[PDB]
Amino acid sequence: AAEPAQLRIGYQKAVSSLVLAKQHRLLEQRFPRTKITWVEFPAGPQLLEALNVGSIDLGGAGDIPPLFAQAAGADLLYVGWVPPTPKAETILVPSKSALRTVADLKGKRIAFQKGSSAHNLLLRVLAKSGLSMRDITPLYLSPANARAAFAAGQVDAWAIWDPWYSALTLDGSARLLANGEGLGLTGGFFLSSRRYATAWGPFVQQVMGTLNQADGLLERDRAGSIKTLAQVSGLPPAVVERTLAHRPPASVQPLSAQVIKAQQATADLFYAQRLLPKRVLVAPAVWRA
Repeated sequence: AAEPAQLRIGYQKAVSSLVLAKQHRLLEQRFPRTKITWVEFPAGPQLLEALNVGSIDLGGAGDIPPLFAQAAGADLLYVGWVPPTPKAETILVPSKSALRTVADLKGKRIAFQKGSSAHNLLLRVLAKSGLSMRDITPLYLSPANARAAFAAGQVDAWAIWDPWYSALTLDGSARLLANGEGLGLTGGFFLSSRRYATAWGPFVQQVMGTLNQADGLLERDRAGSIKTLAQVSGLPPAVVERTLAHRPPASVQPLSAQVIKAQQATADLFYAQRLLPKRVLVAPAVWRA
């Protein structure tokens, strides 16, 4: 049959591969009869609130945003899985700070996006030192607002991802306190409207196919990728370079059994810790073409 009239797809500037897909017009080249409209979000929870009201029909986010969206009653599907990039998920402290270990975060004001992958990174890191979310004071801030609070001396630590990690550690603004290595982080997801994925399954599968290829650009086209990403983000090439050093390959592919289980275990944890109101059931939201 047909392909859809339009694909309004959400993305985050942080995700170097989607930025490349956007600038290289990969989707437009693949689907000439479909109007492709990319819509940028500050982070994943923002992007999910838009999916829930229909502002987009497909978008990429961390493992946590969809859990918070499901908990609030969103009827989304998981349609693709993005392997994790644990070096790129970090707790930062101002470089001038006396904080040097995770234990030193007890009683401190920590900025992060609520319901983002950094919320789960913080939870899991703190728990290794016997701290919980109730032992720290959260400042729920978007990445730009958190960067400004950090610049202004208002936060003790900031849980955040690349490229803010690479940018601030390279310019001397911050020290790494902890990253996501060793936590068995899940990674992230492509989320869709249940109506759109039901109507246009093959098309969504083919979309994921093309985005799976875009990720390869960061390896197959290293130098070209750096200058383009530098150009687009306006970040220094050295910073962009550092962000690529932190990422193993991470192409979107189908959800595996172990990934679904990992995702339900995170839902169970967030509920157990009173960070979500409902227990969330992940499996009935999983889709495969």
